[PDB]
Amino acid sequence: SMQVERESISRLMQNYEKINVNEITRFSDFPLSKKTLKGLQEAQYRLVTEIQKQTIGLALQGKDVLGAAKTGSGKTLAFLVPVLEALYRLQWTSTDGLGVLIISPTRELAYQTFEVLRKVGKNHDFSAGLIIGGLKHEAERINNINILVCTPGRLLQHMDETVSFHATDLQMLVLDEADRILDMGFADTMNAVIENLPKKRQTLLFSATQTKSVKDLARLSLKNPEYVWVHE
Ligand SMILES: Nc1ncnc2c1ncn2[C@@H]1O[C@H](COP(=O)(O)OP(=O)(O)O)[C@@H](O)[C@H]1O
Ligand SMILES: [Mg+2]
Repeated sequence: SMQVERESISRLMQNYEKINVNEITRFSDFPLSKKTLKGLQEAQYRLVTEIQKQTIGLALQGKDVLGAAKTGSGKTLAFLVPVLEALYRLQWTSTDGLGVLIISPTRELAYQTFEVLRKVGKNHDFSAGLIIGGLKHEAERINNINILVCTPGRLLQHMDETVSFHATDLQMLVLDEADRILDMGFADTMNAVIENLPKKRQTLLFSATQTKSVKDLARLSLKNPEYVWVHE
């Protein structure tokens, strides 16, 4: 297909240029698919937080973003909303393979992000899977998965020891809680993961804090990044 969805997508995209954060209080003030809006509304998410307001628009427009805001700010939806929309704009489906990698620092943090994604993205037609360790069972299922939520070590493992894993068609890389990723010692793991990905992609980096190392990474991982910070 689909001919109608192409028209709908085209209209959303014409409205990307007109995005103005001073006119945004609600998720529905951004130009978002009906499926994303339904999922947000069904999950009781209606008004945007400041970091969501200041980063979702730029991500919709295809830009690389470093978003910095303390814990509790709403960073998860700040990248998940753009993740869903990136694949929706392409009419991505389960047969299209790996479109988005979201990397979180620990198995519990990865799991928490995965749960938000499966609640808020439930009205979309993409597959989502969680890879966090704790084997071969995993590989069997994930070759077909559109959105993978991962921990850094397990992702690099899948990469190194799975012949069928490829990210040739990756659209977006997201680093969730990027300052913790780095403070755990995963800088070298991250660079190796990045060697296995296409340069052409969009990359979002979300961090709780302003650290030297995350700003350094924003140069290992990001193309002319849009820096955005929020406080108080
Ligand atoms: N737009 C919103 N409206 C109301 N609550 C929200 C919104 N976005 C996030 N939250 C809630 O605020 C809390 C923190 O969000 P979360 O993404 O985990 O923050 P962070 O990763 O920045 O620490 C969670 O309870 C989440 O459900
Ligand atoms: Mg978080």
